[PDB]
Amino acid sequence: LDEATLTELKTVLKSFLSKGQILKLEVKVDPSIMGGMIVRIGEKYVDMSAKTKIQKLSRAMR
Amino acid sequence: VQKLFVDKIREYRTKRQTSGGPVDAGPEYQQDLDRELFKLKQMYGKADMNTFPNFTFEDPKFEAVEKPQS
Repeated sequence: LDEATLTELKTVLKSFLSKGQILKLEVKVDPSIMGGMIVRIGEKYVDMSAKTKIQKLSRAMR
Repeated sequence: VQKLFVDKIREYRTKRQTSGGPVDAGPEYQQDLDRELFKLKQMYGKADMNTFPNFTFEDPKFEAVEKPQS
């Protein structure tokens, strides 16, 4: 991605912790996630992706 | 994911444009719905659409008892 959408996520990910610290990060590209991003601050895992096609089993689940 | 909420309704409306049953059946849905239509009649029975019950019953014949008495 570009600079205007990454320097926010390198700063809005600092708004969570708030303990006098200097953050670090890794990036890995995966296309099987079709339309989102997953992130793991420690052991947190806020998932927003194309898993939400499998969550439409409830339409087929009576 | 309300952007996915609109995108599974809008490709449900496309399924509501139907002419003859299946859209991509081919030899698949034509054979399977005919294989299953036999099995609801195969071990069940041979039955028409509107034919009433047509039969006739005969009761037990009342024989007599011969009896010289006194």
